[PDB]
Amino acid sequence: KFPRVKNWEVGSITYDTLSAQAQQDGPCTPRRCLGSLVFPRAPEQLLSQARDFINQYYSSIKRSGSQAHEQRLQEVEAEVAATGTYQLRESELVFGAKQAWRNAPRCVGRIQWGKLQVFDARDCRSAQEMFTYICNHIKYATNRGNLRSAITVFPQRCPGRGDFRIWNSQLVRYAGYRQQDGSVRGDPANVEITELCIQHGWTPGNGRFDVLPLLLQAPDEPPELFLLPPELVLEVPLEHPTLEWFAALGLRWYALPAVSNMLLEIGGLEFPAAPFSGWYMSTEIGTRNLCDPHRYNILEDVAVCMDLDTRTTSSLWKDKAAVEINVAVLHSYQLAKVTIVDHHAATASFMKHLENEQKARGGCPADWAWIVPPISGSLTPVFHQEMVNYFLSPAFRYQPDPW
Amino acid sequence: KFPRVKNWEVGSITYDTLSAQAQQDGPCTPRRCLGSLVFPRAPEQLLSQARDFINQYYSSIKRSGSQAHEQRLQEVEAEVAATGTYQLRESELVFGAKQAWRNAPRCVGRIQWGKLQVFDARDCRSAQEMFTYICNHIKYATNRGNLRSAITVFPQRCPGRGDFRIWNSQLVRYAGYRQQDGSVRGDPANVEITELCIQHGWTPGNGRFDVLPLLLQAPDEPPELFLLPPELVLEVPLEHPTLEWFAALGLRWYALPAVSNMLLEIGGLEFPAAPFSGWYMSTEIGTRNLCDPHRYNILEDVAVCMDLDTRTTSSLWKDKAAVEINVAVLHSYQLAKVTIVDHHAATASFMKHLENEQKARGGCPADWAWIVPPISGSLTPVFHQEMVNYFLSPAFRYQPDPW
Ligand code: HEM
Ligand code: HEM
Ligand SMILES: Cc1cc(N)nc2cc(-c3ccc(OCC4CC4)c(CN)c3)c(F)cc12
Ligand SMILES: Cc1cc(N)nc2cc(-c3ccc(OCC4CC4)c(CN)c3)c(F)cc12
Ligand SMILES: C[C@H](O)[C@H](O)[C@H]1CNc2nc(N)[nH]c(=O)c2N1
Ligand SMILES: C[C@H](O)[C@H](O)[C@H]1CNc2nc(N)[nH]c(=O)c2N1
Ligand SMILES: [Ca+2]
Ligand SMILES: [Ca+2]
Ligand SMILES: [Cl-]
Ligand SMILES: [Cl-]
Ligand SMILES: [Gd]
Ligand SMILES: [Gd]
Ligand SMILES: [Zn+2]
Repeated sequence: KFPRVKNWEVGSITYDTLSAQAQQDGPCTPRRCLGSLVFPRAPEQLLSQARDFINQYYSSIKRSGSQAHEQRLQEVEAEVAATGTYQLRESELVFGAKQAWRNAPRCVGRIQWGKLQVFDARDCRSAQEMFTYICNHIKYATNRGNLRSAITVFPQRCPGRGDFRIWNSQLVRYAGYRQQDGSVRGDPANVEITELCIQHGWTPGNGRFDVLPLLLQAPDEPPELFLLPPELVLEVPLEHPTLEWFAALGLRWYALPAVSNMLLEIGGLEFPAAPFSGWYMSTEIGTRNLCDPHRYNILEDVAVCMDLDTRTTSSLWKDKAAVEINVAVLHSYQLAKVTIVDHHAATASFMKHLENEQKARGGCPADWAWIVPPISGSLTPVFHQEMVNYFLSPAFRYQPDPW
Repeated sequence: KFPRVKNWEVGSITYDTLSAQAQQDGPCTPRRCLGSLVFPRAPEQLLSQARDFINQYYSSIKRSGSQAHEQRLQEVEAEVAATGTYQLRESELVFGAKQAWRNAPRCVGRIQWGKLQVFDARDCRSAQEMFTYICNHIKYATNRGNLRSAITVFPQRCPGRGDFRIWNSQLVRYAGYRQQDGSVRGDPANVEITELCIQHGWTPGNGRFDVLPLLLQAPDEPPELFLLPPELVLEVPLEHPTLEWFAALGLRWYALPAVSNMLLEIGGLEFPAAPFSGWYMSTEIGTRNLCDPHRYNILEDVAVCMDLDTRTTSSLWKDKAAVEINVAVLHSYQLAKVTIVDHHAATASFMKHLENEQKARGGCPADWAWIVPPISGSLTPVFHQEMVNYFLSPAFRYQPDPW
């Protein structure tokens, strides 16, 4: 029996048959669930992964068992036998990157998974060429505020050559300066890469919203520093529709969420550098980035300014300030004409995705704790949706920092 | 072997050594995590559970391997040889009820686990004595609004004999009625028990907050309809400290969360009727019971009265209206001098509970999805706390309905 999956809002019941195809194992056992953990830490093995991926490709174009399907499998087997590896066709790379997104359990934005611009950077040969690829990516995906999902796939990992790596966790990140108190000026999430940027010659600023340079690693080559063209880096000043003092906080966020530090794995091949981007869900900026105590931690300042009773928890000042901070983010992005999605629309679109995927594949790997927004969780429909978390391939994977 | 567990706000690491003692098996496997699922899924068997609970108990009182330890062991052995079951000492029962609460992974109020009033009703027979026990419980636990945690333990299941069952999921429940447009007046959660109360004699009200009668069932006998004395059921009319129209909405809730459909398991013994009660966390009332789409679903009503823009999700009218409902709840319980805890205080206390349990016994089973509040998740410290979920015994367990 496949796991019975219930929606408690409607009473509806599904069975996730797709989970039975999970390959790489997760961290849970019958003895103890570790779903809440942030991190769950060669010829023939490659071949079965490659074979399965090719089968996935030929299923997607409704040509399984075709002459071309058989021939591509034989073709991959021949290349793996001669070289120990193989090369994706362009069409398989596009398909692979979209499947990797489709398969990402913590992604609430996967309604969009079939609308992904795949930039093939596989013949990239230096950190300078990398930077040019990344600028094109940023330019295409920003699209002057009309954001478009993109992924740029740099060359796959191969024996006898180091990896392309982007040291930054996102293409656009604000600096975080370890101030000499032990405190931090800027984004505390980014003190480490801030430290490494300076160490590599970057003259640091002193604001709370200093865009970091990129540290780009070509294979067998220490990382190289590149400054983004400031006009490629679209940013949103934060104002509140009704709280006019909010603008005086001087809050900014950037338009493009572009994760650059995960590994893309497709049919056994690994792409350590394959930055990908979409558009923000506003709770990422409003609640996590600006209200996490270990981030910009502005919750109390806004609340004091709102004249809330911060002396007692029971006034719900924290919830009140946080809601208004999320309102400001959405208002400010809509005002700047920068794509943004609120957690209500995002989670409703995800409910549509689950329904599509149940039809399409008989299931959908989903990490409930990450799909539920960080505010107002049970006000969104995904709260009441039981979800099955499992690992499919192609996949985006966390990988160690390259230092 | 021992899961590493990290707090991401603080950066503190602990290891959960207690999860190694996981008596039973949960639903997760290496292939797939089912953490988000609400329902995961004699004679010598009795002995080994009974033996190990006795061992537990005598370990906890620092009388390990001692004199009364051996005597107790041979007592249960002989008891089960004689009868097929055995009897708990009244202190073992108290210890087993407290441990079962302490072990309940989804309970955020466990900082209180050592302060529980245990009412031994193991000498009960007929539903009329059940009703008196229950009413004493309600009366003792309400305590005119200064709520005190308590459990009443009715006779254990035994071979040959039926069971004591409280058909109601809770001692205090508002009716739910259907009409010729399919909707529900009152609490949609209780449409089933409302039909049963109606069928088994109860003449129904027609209000949104009609307190249901108690369907109490004696062994083998049908269940008898009992009405709770109105003066026993302390209710809180809901009003808002600054929104004067909120009171006119007619919202109310009851003081005593008293769950009456779970099965208490102690040392191989099973108590299919053992109602327990604490006090409410305000989000259980304001967010889940009043705002769930399948409960009272009042969010849009409140938002309309707050003159919010309800035709776009991005104004966050759901979030603003949810918070004010929770404020109303907190204000109304405080003003009425009824024990209530807000999700900030409650989650701050569970953090303390995690820290005490780390030192008391190596860990603490916790179900992140249920510990994290349904509003303002990441504003609470439990959000950033990794957790391990496993089943210890003694335990509270769900059980099939008596029908
Ligand atoms: C199009 C708009 C998108 C939205 C609104 C969105 C939203 C999100 C959110 C809210 C998270 C959780 C992050 C956190 O809470 O810190 C996430 C995770 C993630 N997203 Fe998306 N995303 C989008 C596009 C994409 C794209 C284009 C890709 C890749 C092609 C992607 C892949 C991922 C991955 C790999 C993760 C985390 C790892 C995992 O899923 O287990 N997302 N996304
Ligand atoms: C004293 C104040 C208490 C508070 C504030 C509290 C809070 C909560 C909350 C918020 C839940 C989650 C249920 C939901 O949100 O739907 C829960 C579940 C639960 N509570 Fe507590 N509770 C308290 C007392 C108690 C007591 C006295 C007992 C038993 C002696 C208990 C045992 C349980 C159990 C068994 C569950 C379900 C856990 C599971 O299914 O694994 N709690 N509690
Ligand atoms: C394309 C995209 C769009 C968006 N709107 N959002 C996104 C968020 C993440 C993301 C994934 C994991 C994360 O956390 C890493 C945990 C430590 C392992 C975070 C930061 N919380 C963000 C991501 F990859 C991609 C995103
Ligand atoms: C003593 C106590 C206090 C409190 N303050 N709260 C409590 C909540 C529950 C509880 C357990 C499981 C639940 O789940 C029901 C599944 C659908 C059948 C729910 C409702 N969500 C509540 C409970 F037992 C006891 C509680
Ligand atoms: C400890 C906990 O797992 C951790 O803070 C997670 C929980 N759920 C999350 N969910 C999302 N979407 N994003 C996050 O960063 C987190 N953080
Ligand atoms: C699907 C999911 O498991 C379900 O909605 C859970 C999630 N977390 C919860 N958390 C609490 N405290 N109470 C609940 O009823 C639930 N419901
Ligand atoms: Ca070739
Ligand atoms: Ca009709
Ligand atoms: Cl971000
Ligand atoms: Cl309740
Ligand atoms: Gd104003
Ligand atoms: Gd009005
Ligand atoms: Zn799990």
